[PDB]
Amino acid sequence: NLCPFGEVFNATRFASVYAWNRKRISNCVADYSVLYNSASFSTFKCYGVSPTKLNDLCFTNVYADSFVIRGDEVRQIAPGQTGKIADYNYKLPDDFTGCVIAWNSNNLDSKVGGNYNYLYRLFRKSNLKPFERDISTEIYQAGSTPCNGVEGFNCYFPLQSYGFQPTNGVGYQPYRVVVLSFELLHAPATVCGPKK
Amino acid sequence: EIVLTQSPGTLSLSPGERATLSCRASQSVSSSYLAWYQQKPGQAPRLLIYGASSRATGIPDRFSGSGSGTDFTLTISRLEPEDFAVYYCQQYGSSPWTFGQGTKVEIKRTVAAPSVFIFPPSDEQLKSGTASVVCLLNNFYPREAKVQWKVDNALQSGNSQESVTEQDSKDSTYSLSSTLTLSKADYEKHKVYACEVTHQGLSSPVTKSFNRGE
Amino acid sequence: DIQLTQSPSSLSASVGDRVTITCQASQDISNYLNWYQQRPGKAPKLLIYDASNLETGVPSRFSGSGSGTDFTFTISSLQPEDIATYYCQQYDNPPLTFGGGTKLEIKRTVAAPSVFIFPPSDEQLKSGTASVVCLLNNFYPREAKVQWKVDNALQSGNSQESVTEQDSKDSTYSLSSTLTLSKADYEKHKVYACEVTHQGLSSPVTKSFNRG
Amino acid sequence: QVQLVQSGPEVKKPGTSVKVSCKASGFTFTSSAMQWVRQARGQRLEWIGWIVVGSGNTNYAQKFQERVTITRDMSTSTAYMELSSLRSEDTAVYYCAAPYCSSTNCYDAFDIWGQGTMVTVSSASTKGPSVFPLAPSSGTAALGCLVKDYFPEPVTVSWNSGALTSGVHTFPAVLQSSGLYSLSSVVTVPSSSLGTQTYICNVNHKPSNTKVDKKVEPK
Amino acid sequence: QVQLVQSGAEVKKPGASVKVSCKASGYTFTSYYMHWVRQAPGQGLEWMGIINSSGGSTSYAQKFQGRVTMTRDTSTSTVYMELSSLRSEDTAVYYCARPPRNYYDRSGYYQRAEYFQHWGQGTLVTVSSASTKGPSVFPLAPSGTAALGCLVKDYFPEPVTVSWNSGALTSGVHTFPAVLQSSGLYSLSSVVTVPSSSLGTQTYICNVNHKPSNTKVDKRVEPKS
Ligand SMILES: *[C@@H]1O[C@H](CO)[C@@H](O)[C@H](O)[C@H]1NC(C)=O
Repeated sequence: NLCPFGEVFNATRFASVYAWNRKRISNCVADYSVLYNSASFSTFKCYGVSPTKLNDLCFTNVYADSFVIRGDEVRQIAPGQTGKIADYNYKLPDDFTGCVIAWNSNNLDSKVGGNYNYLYRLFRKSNLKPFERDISTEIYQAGSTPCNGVEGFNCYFPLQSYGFQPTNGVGYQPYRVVVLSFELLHAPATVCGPKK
Repeated sequence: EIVLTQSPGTLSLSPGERATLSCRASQSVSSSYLAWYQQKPGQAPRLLIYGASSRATGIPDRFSGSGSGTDFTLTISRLEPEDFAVYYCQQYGSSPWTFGQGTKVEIKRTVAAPSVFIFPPSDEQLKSGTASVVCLLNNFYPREAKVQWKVDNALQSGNSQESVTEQDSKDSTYSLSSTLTLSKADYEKHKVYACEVTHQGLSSPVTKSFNRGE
Repeated sequence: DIQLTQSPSSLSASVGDRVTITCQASQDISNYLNWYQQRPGKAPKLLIYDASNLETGVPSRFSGSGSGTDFTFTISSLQPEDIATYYCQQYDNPPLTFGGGTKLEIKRTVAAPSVFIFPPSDEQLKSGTASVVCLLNNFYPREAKVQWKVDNALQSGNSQESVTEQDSKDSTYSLSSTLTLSKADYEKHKVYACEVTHQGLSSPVTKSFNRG
Repeated sequence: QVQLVQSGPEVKKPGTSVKVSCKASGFTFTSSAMQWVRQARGQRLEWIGWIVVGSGNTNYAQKFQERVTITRDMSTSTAYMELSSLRSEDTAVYYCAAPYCSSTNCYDAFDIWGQGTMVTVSSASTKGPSVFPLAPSSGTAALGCLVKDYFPEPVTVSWNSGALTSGVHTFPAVLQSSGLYSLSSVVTVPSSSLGTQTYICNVNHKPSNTKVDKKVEPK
Repeated sequence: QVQLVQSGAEVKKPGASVKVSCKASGYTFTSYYMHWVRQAPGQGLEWMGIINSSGGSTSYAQKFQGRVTMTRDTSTSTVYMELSSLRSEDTAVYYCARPPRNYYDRSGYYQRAEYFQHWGQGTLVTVSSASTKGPSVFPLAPSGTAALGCLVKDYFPEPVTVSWNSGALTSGVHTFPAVLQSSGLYSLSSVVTVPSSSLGTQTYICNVNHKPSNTKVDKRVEPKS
C-alpha cells in the first residue's frame, strides 16, 4: 500500500491553475525519495519540514495539488505572496507545512499556435482564502452596475488563457507545479514514511 | 448602431434662465449607460452626468439629468455665462458607443459696441517683403459685424481674412481680427490705410485709419 | 560587518534612457543582495531580491545581476515615477547591512517658475510677527535665486527656503521662501517684493505688494 | 492627482500611420478601461473604440475597424491608439478617456479625460512661425503679436509666461492661400502702463520645435 | 492585505527610553519574523535586529546590544521595539519590516529569505530637551491660475500633516518640507494652485494635524476683501 505520487507527478495532463487539482492521500506508506533524489525539478522549497526527513515522518493526511502556471509565477506559490495567481487562483496559508515542487513543461504544454486549454482567473472581487478553489465563470462586475450576465463596459469575463508558446524566455513558458501539504490533526497518523 | 439625436441644434438664453436639452435614441438604451458631457472651447469633454441621473464628482447642483428608454433630458437650472459650451450625450451600453451631434448653449447679452484698433505692419515684417495690417474689433455683441478695408479711399476685396473668437466665458462678447495682406511694393505705393466697422451697437460706421510713415 | 559601497551617490538621466547603478560588498555575499526603491518620505519598497529576481508587481523595466562582491541594478526605460533613492542590502551574514544609497533624478525640459507672493495674515500680525511668503511653482532645473527686497533694500539673514522633492509626474520642483519680521519692522515699510532668477526666465521676475 | 496625459501634436503624410499615447496616473490602471474618441474641427465627437486594460480586449467601430489598433503597456501604464492609412479626413483632435478605479471598484462612466492630441495629415511640410509685434499706438490701449506662416496647427500663445491673462484674445488661426497658417493674439491694457510695464508674447510651435519670446514696444 | 501600523511620532529627552509599537493585521502573526530598521533624517538605512513572532527569541545588532529590547504580544499581534539611553544620534524614523518565511531546499539545507516585502509607515522619534508645542495656522490668501495656502508655524517636534478639503483636493498641492527656525521651532507651508474662476464658488479649507500635541486645526482661507 504505497501512496500514489507517480499518478500526480507523471499525469499526462495537468489542471488549469484556477481549477487546480487535488489528490487526497491517506492510509499508506509514502516514499518521497523519488522526489528529493531527482534532478528534474527547478523549484523545490519546503516550509516547516525538510524534504530529506520526509521518509522518517508521519502525518494524518497528505494533499497533492497540481496545476500549470507561468515560470515567472512560480514564486507566488509560497506563503505570504501576492499577485494574480496567489490572490485569484491558488493561495497558500501563512502557516503552511509542505513542499512546493515545479518543473519546466514547455515540451509538454506549449504549442506553436498556442495552448489555450490552460487558463487563469484575471478578475475577482476579493482574494482567495488559503486552499480555496473558485471555478465560476460569472461576468466580473467592475463597477456598481449589475452585469446581467453580459460583457460590456465594466463587465468582463473573469478567466483568461495563457496561450502557451515555445517562447525564448523560460519565464513565459509553462511550468507544472505540485504542492504537497502535510496535515497534522488530533488523530492517528495514516500516511507514514517507510522508516516509520 | 444607435443614433442619438440632440435637440435643439442651438440654444440662446440669458443668464439665470433654465436650459433644457433633449437626447433621443433610435432604440431603447439602459439608463445606467447614458452620459452627458460638457465641452468648452479649446478644452476636452468633461463628464457632467452619468447613469442618466447621477452627477459626476465636483459637478454643481444646477446640472440635472433625467429620462429613460429613448428620451433623456439635461437641465441647467441657474444658467450662467460660463455655461456657454457644446453639450453631448453618449450611450456606452451597446457598441458602437455613439455620440449625439451636440447642442450649442449660448448666452444672451445686451448689445455692446466693439472697440476698434488698427496696427500697421512692423518694420521686421516689412524687411521680409510682406505687409500685414490688422484691424481689431474688441468685446462686441451680437456676433454679426462688418469690416471693410480701404486703401487710399479704395475699397479692398479678396485680400483680407477675418477671425472671430468664441463667446467669452465672463462677459459673453465676441472679438474679431481682420488681416489685410499686401506686398512690400503694393503697401508702399499707398498712404492711408483704414478699416471701417459697421455693427448694431454703432449709430454710424466707425473708421480707424493710419498714414503710412506717420 | 559587511560594507556595501553604492555608486554613484547620485545621478540624473532623461526619460527613456537606461540607468545602471552598482553595489560592491567588502566580502563574498553570494547572491543574497536585494534592491529597494525609496520614494521621498515613504518606506523603502522592494524591487529586486536575491540580486536578480523581480519582486511581484514590479514593472519589467527593472533588473539586477551579480554574485560574490559586485552587483548591478538597471532600469531599462527610465520613467517619471522612478524618481527615488535606491539602496542595496545584503543578508549573507548578520548583521544585515544596507548600501549608502543612490539618488536618481530625471532630466526634463527647462520650465520657468510661476511666482506668487503672500502678505502676512492680520491674525498673525496680532501675534507681533509678520511672515511674507514667496512661492515658485513647477520649475526646472532645481537651481533658482530668490531675493527679498523691502523698500528696494536687499534682505539677507531673515528668510528661509524650502524646496519640494522632484514631482513624480512632471519632474518639476517647487520652492517656498519665508521672510520673517517683527510687526514693528513690518509696519515701517511699504513695498515688499521677491525677485526670482531662473534658467527658464530671460529676465528676473519680481512679484511685490504694498503693505497698505 | 488622477490624470490621463496624451502625446504632443503630430504631422503625418497621407497613407502613413500615427500612434497616440495616453499615460495614466493616480488610479488603478490594471482595473480600468480606455475609450478613444476623435473630434473634427468644429464638429461632433466621434467614438473610435475601447480597450479593457487587464485583458487587452478591444472593440472598434466598423468605420475604424480595419485601420485602428488599440493596445496598452502596463509596465508604463500607457495605452496607445494607432491609426493607419491616414487620409485628410483624419485631421482631428484625438482624446482618450478612462474611468477612475480603486483597488476594489471602478467609476461607472468615463470621468477621466486626456487633454487631446492634434493630428494633421497633409502633404505639406513643417514650417516654423514668424512672430511680429502689433505695437500699441501713440484710457485703454491694445497691443499684441502676429504669428504668421506656420504649418501645421497648433501653436500656443501666452503673455508674460502666463502672468498676464485678463483682456487677452488669441484668435483662431486662418489658412492662407499659401497653405500656411496665420494667427493674432492681442490684449488690452490700461493707457498708463505702456511706458512702465513690459509685455512679451511667448509662442510655441511643437511640430517645428520652435519657441519664441517677442517683446512688444510702443513706437 | 498585510498591514503593519506603527505608533505615532514622539519626542523624548536624552537619556530616556522610547517604545515603538507595530501592529500586524491581515496574516497569521506568529508565522513570520519581524525586523527593525531605522533611518536618520537624510541618512541611510540601519538594521537593528530581529524577533521571532512565535517564541519571542531575538537577535540584535552589536551597536544596539544592551540598549534595545524587542518584544511581541501575540494576543494583540503587536511587536515592540524599546530603545534606552537615548542620544541625539537616535533621532530617526523607525520601521518594522517583514520578510517572507525561510524554507528548506531539496538537500535539506535551511535557506533564509531576509528581503523585506512589507513595511510599516515608520515612526519619527526626536531626541531633544525641547518641549512639545502645537502650531499656529495662518492663511495665505489668494490673488488663469491663482494660488492659496496655509502657513503652519511654531511647532515641535516634527511632523505635521496637511490635507486640503478633508482630502478632496490633491491636485496641484505642494506641502513643503519644514524648516527649523532660529527659535528651535518648526514651520512649513502647504500651497495649492486653483483656477481663478473657482475663487468665488469653491471653499478652500486646510486641515492640519500635529499629533505629538493633539492639535487639529481646520482653517478656511478666502480671498482678501
Ligand atoms: C515519472 O517518470 C519518470 C520516467 O519514467 C521516473 O523516472 C520518475 O520516477 C516518475 N516519477 C514518479 C513520482 O514516479
